[PDB]
Amino acid sequence: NLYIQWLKDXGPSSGRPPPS
Repeated sequence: NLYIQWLKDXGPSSGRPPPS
């Protein structure tokens, strides 16, 4: 689950382009 900590940070908005 490397996307969980990516969804709580604001996804691609305040995070990073949809990674793997």
